[PDB]
Amino acid sequence: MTITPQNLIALLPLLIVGLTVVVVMLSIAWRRNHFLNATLSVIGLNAALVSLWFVGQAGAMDVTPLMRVDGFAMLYTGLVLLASLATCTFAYPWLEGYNDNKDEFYLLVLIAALGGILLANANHLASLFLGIELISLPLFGLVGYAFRQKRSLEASIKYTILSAAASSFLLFGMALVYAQSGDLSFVALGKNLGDGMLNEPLLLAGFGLMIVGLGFKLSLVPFHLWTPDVYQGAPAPVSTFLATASKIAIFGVVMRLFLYAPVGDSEAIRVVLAIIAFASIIFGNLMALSQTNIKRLLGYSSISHLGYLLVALIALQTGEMSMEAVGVYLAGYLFSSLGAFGVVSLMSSPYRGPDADSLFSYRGLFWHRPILAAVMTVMMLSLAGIPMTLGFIGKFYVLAVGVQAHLWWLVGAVVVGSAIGLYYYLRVAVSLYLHAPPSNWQYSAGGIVVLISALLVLVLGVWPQPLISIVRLAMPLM
Amino acid sequence: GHPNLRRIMMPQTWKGHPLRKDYPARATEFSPFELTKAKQDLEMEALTFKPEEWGMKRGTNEDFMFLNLGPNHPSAHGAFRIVLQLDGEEIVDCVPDIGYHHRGAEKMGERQSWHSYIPYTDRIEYLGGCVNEMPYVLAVEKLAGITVPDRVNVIRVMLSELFRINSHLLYISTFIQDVGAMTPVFFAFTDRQKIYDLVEAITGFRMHPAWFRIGGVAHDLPRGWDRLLREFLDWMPKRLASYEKAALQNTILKGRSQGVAAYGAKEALEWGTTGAGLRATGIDFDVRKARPYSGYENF
Amino acid sequence: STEVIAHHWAFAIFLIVAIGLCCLMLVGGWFLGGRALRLSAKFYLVAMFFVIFDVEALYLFAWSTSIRESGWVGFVEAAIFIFVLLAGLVYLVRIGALDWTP
Amino acid sequence: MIPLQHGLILAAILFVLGLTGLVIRRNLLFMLIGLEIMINASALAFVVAGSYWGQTDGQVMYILAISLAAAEASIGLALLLQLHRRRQNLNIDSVSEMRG
Amino acid sequence: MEFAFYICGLIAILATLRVITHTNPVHALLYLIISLLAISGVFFSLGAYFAGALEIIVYAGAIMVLFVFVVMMLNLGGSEIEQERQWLKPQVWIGPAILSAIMLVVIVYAILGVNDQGIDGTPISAKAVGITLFGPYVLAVELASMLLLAGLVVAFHVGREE
Amino acid sequence: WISPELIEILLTILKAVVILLVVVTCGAFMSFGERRLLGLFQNRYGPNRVGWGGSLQLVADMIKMFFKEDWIPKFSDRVIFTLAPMIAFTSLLLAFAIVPVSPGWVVADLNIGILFFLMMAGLAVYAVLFAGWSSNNKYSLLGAMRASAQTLSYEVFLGLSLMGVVAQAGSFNMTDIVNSQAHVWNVIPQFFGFITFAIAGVAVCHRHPFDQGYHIEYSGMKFGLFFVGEYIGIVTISALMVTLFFGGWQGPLLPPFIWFALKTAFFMMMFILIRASLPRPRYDQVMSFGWKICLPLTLINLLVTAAVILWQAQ
Ligand SMILES: CCCCCCCCCCCCCCCCCC(=O)OC[C@H](COP(=O)(O)OCCN)OC(=O)CCCCCCCCCCCCCCCCC
Ligand SMILES: CCCCCCCCCCCCCCCCCC(=O)OC[C@H](COP(=O)(O)OCCN)OC(=O)CCCCCCCCCCCCCCCCC
Ligand SMILES: CCCCCCCCCCCCCCCCCC(=O)OC[C@H](COP(=O)(O)OCCN)OC(=O)CCCCCCCCCCCCCCCCC
Ligand SMILES: CCCCCCCCCCCCCCCCCCCC
Ligand SMILES: CCCCCCCCCCCCCCCCCCCC
Repeated sequence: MTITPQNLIALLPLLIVGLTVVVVMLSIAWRRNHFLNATLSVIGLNAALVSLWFVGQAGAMDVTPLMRVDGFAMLYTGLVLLASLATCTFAYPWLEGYNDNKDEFYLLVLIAALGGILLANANHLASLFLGIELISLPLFGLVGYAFRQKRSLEASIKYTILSAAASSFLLFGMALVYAQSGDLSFVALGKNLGDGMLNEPLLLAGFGLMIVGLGFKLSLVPFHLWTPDVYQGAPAPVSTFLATASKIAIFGVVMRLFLYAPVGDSEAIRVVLAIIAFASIIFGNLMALSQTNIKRLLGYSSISHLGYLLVALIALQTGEMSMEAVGVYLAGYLFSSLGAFGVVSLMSSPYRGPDADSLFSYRGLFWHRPILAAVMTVMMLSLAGIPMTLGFIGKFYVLAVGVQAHLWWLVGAVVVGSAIGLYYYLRVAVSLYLHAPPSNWQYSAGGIVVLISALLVLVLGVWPQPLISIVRLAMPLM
Repeated sequence: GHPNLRRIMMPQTWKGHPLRKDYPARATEFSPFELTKAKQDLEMEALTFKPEEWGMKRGTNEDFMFLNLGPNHPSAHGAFRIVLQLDGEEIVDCVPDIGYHHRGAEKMGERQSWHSYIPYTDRIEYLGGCVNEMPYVLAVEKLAGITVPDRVNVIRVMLSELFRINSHLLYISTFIQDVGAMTPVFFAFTDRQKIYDLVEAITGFRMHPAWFRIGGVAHDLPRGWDRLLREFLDWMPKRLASYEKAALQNTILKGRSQGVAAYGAKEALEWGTTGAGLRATGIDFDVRKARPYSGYENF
Repeated sequence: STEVIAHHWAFAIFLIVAIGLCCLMLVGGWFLGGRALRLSAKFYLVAMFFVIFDVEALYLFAWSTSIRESGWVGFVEAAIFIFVLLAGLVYLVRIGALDWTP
Repeated sequence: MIPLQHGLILAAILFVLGLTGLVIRRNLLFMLIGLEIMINASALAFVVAGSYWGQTDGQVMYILAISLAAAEASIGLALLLQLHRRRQNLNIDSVSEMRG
Repeated sequence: MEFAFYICGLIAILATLRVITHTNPVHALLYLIISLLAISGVFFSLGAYFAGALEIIVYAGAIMVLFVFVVMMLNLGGSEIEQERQWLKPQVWIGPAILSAIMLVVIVYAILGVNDQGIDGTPISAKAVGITLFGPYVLAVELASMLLLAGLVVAFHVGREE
Repeated sequence: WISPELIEILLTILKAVVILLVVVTCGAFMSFGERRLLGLFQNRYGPNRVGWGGSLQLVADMIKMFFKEDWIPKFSDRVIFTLAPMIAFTSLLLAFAIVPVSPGWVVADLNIGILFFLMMAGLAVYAVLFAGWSSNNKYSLLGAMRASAQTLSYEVFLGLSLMGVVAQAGSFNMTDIVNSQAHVWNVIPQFFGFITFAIAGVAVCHRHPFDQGYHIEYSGMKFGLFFVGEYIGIVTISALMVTLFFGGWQGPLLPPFIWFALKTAFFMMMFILIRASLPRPRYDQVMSFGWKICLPLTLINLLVTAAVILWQAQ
């Protein structure tokens, strides 16, 4: 299928971010300017975000034998672009203290955002694979951006080796799936089977291998051991991007794949995913009980929240609001992780050399940074499922989705994990107010971003109807 | 107060000082034992190299490597070593290891007569020949109180200029070959063969004529020297222009040669640099004009 | 077809005879006759640039054999491909990544 | 006349051999080599699957696979060179600074 | 046709097995290049001519060249590697080999239960691959160029000397 | 055993064997002819006493190099040291293996063609790499890093230089390439492709002016293998250039082999003229010319060729 002008105007964020990458590269080649390159990056990302409105005017259609644009793509493209914009905003004050070159950071962030947009628009195995690697390789660059520091280099090595292994697993799984089916389209993965032989062994094994790869990419047990080390070693804006944008894009393409593939209805895959979600919730909540580091604790938090997301994922073929629940939860989790990691980055900015520690020391943050401490405790209560927060609305959606499909083991897992998360989140939020013994508008912009995220979480926890209406308006193609 | 006063002509494991009067000039008996042990130090010289022996400091930071070019170079300028302190491809410190061509010419001058030393004066700069013979016989004639006639002066000037052209042609050819163009050296060695034909006709030899004498020259000019000189003078300029257009106006040779190892008048003055380099620094100092000799004022 | 199996036999004979001829001359050379620094990262950068531009070259290899069938749309797509490749090359040149002597 | 199952078995054998080399080898270089073997085996499986169905999809996915493999090999070798420059060894078990 | 496939598959299996159990990095890379040549022979026996051409042009002609470049740059003389023999002790390799063998039998059991009419081996030319590449796969080509650019930028940023 | 199929198979096998023998003797006699032509360029004679006109000098060299003492260094890897001349010979030999010398006279009518030439050159870089590593000498190691960096920096655009002829022919086959030159030879439209392929083929053959030592540790038959592989590679590049840019065997009056051999021998003579005339550029300008100039030239040439082809296709 060829590309029409309607297909071109439906391709607007991809083309805009790619043109931004080219323009930023030509600006770096002209003259190394940190402010100009960061401004070009954020202007390109904002241009993609506002060209999403023209894409919505263009309607929902299939643009490629690979891509499909609908409200699903709109919502996940918007989430990825917001995460990338926040990552650049947090990254500038951190990069102000960087002695080495700073302009490659925004190039990598733009390319990773392009991969996220491709994953949002993906309707093919090739597009899913290419979006996964287009997210992964800039994350290889960003995690080990401060390669002089031992922690960042170690996290980069671990992430690169494990993601190469998971990409090999995922590609072998796609190869087995393609050998079984014969077409790489999402809708055709199982159309050649009928009258009750959907559980073909080669198709199931291939889908299990891509389940292994994506469970690495979504920090799911037992492919979760990289998460605290990579989250801790990487720079804090990189931790922000890796927590929000990569997870959101990969879970969106997993949503689309499991919705469109007829083999997603098979019971063995659903039982395996139920076991994975149960173990992910329990392990990611239990392993953060005694963490004195905020980054590892937030990594185990990411593991538990992706377990809740997978719990909402299992009832996709039974319930009707499961993808709506996933959208609401992902918006709330985006805002929660954005606020938390933004406070972490603003405390960790500027970069004070590679030989000096990047220790958080969150105890008594209110007595010198009251607004950031208020934002941090608001996001800590939001991540716990405590009411008048958007995370509570997402948790309520997950609970209703689990109640509809009689997945009571997963619901009990959610309750127990919520109790353990309550313990450690409240420990952090109350350690903020104990007793322990900037000067530019980019830092003010980052503080404004985290304050706006906290106010958005509070307002959409008190009044969640506009977000629910927006997510319901993002209706994909049946 | 010398920074490093080591032996420069003899090896470091040499006993005695050769230019002293009590040192025997003639060769000692050869021993394969000395050669074999010296092969052992040649073997462990790369392993047991200490930069403090050569005056270098802070050797092996550990960002510097030591490079030895010699002892045998693939060129006609002789055999010698240079040890380089390197950061990647950048030279930071280097001292040349010389003395591999020491022949004891001064000590030989103390054991040859005033007449029998002239062939040894030939082999000081072996591309020079009569150019090397001239200052020795001039100084001996100063000792003897000899004022040579005019024909002797013009004959010596002729042979010195012929050998100067020979040496300059070989130098330009070797520089072009070192740049990378291996073609013009054949034609310029044919030109050197023309010069050698004239020199063979006059002095009876090619490279070391031994023809200048105290008070004159060994023979009169052979009958027919002007014919060979006229053919050589007609032959030279077209070949010179051909070599110029072939290599010395080439842009690759210019890029390889321009701006490489440049120094000014102060550096040439403080280091005793003479000849082409000193005049290239803008200082007009030639002995044939400032302190004229051998009747060079009449040319 | 007889021609195709004959051509396959001819190619197999060419490969076998060439390899065996070089092996035989190595054996003959071994048989006859009696007896008696730290490398910089610029090499890695050059080889990595070769690898990346060789993969983009393989994409252009795939495109070049089907230019007529792809039409002007394929020309436009390859134009954006080559423009991105040239932007990357200009980026590499302008930052001194391809300059050996600093 | 070649069965598809035999090509898939060959690809699986190469994949588990590369994974075994990735696990049992403490060197980072041999880990990268095993990763290269695994991604090449996945590309081989895609080529066999594409050639069984008579489609160019297998070769296109192989082209994407080797683009990723080349880029990943470049990335891992850059990280290996950084590790060898700043630590003078390639021990992957010794680089374990953060844990728990 | 099938003879070349089986012989090249056995050669690739043996070469990769010698790769994973070797101590010399250059010998391991040479056996890896031999396995790549054998896998390209497997590609050519299956009719995927472009796959084998890009296997020896790029995989055995660029990536392995980069690996040999890095190995000879490091001057790996087996310091604390050649003198350890750690992977050859059974207490180290019995576990992972048993695990990989178990996964191999699971994947083989999955493979043996699929419909298989065999591979006809009709040669799929590079012309059709280039038609599909710049036809239904335009965005794949452009974003793969983007991915190669990203890998180039990251490897330049990491592998600098300063 | 009398059957036309077996007769045709044996005839094609004999044709391939004849092509290979003519190629190896042409490479050796071209080393001798390089010596003779350097003598001709440098106003001298060269070897003209061993036999009639010096034609037996090659036999003397072969006998000496066969009966020299074969040497492998004591502290060196035997397999890699033995394997480097194998690659340096056979890689560019099988690069020749696709060249069509006449209608009905070809070794392999492959569907990949100059793609297979690219595979063979990418294999051929391993000869320099292996000779540098197996010598156990850091000087030869650094020289091999430099030589391999040069060959990579020019193989990065060798194939893209050939892509203009690929685009105009519309196929990877060499017979289709020489059939598409029935009216205008490819040197006229693909002139930039012609000069870039000339530079790339000169550079990947380790010849003047793109060379340098990693040859110092080899002697006897291994050095002779490297030498004859270099000259066989020059023959290979010359014949590929003839079949890609000058119509190959196509000519008005003479038989096709006469035209092909005349064009090939002219390009060998041009190789010797290039060696005799041009000086040695430095490393930085050589790599800068390889990367900054030739590769964008090949990209722009491919774009212009595509635009011209699609404009001419009504
Ligand atoms: C079958 C295949 C083979 C076919 C055989 C026939 C064709 C042979 C082709 C040989 C090509 C050789 C290419 C040599 C390129 C050298 C580039 C280089 O490094 O040039 C450096 C030099 C100086 O550059 P710069 O940086 O300015 O240095 C000044 C610093 N003070 O830069 C300069 O001096 C500027 C000029 C650079 C070189 C331009 C290209 C010249 C190519 C050689 C002449 C060819 C003429 C035609 C031959 C017949 C063709 C049919
Ligand atoms: C003999 C015992 C072992 C001796 C030592 C090892 C020697 C090398 C063994 C492997 C390579 C040769 C294998 C045998 C090939 C013989 C030719 C053949 O089978 O051709 C069939 C087919 C021809 O093409 P097609 O059109 O499919 O023909 C169908 C017939 N109507 O062919 C094809 O379609 C493709 C043919 C294969 C691809 C080309 C050749 C690849 C060679 C890879 C070598 C890898 C390195 C080996 C190293 C060994 C030593 C360590
Ligand atoms: C020191 C020795 C190391 C090992 C060297 C190699 C060992 C094996 C030697 C014996 C090989 C026997 C012959 C194999 C088959 C040859 C014919 C063939 O491959 O035919 C298949 C195909 C035909 O193509 P075509 O005619 O267009 O098809 C249309 C309809 N069939 O044509 C093709 O697919 C052509 C493409 C494949 C050609 C492969 C050629 C050899 C490749 C390996 C070179 C190794 C170089 C030395 C080592 C490098 C460093 C490791
Ligand atoms: C329930 C959702 C969240 C509502 C807001 C929770 C509080 C946010 C932070 C507001 C500022 C807190 C200031 C506390 C000061 C304590 C001083 C103690 C002195 C002994
Ligand atoms: C440098 C030239 C290399 C040539 C290699 C191939 C040699 C093959 C010999 C074929 C001979 C017959 C050619 C066809 C017959 C028509 C021409 C007859 C007179 C030559």
